[PDB]
Amino acid sequence: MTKYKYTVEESERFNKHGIDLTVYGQVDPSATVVRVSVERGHFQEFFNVRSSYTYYVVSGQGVFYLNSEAVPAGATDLITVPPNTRIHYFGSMEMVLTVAPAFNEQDERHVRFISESESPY
Ligand SMILES: O=C(O)[C@H]1O[C@@H](n2ccc(=O)[nH]c2=O)[C@H](O)[C@@H]1O
Repeated sequence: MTKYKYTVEESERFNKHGIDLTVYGQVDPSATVVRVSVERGHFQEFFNVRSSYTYYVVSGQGVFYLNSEAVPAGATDLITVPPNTRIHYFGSMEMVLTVAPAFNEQDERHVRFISESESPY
């Protein structure tokens, strides 16, 4: 009766600001985990007033901008962003993203769009 396993086949998959998200549909107030695929960048800067965003880099290479500070990232790195921190990123990467507490779109705030030409990837 308890659902323990979530598949890609049953996930919601969509493009948001230049990334391809795989939202499995985990419901758990403590944290939600999703997959992020990015070819060139996340062409939008945002922050979340409540949740920390932790990106594990499965493969590829990129650069995060966290409150405008460049943070290079490569395969096997863990990028840990606290709440209320402006986030965008460029790169060609596959990532596993944890949002803790659970992701709630009402907690996220739009700062700006970013031109696709800004990404060096
Ligand atoms: O976190 C990110 O880099 C991007 O992915 C989005 N996201 C992240 C987790 C989640 O469960 N659902 C989402 O839609 C977030 O809004 C942002 O655009």
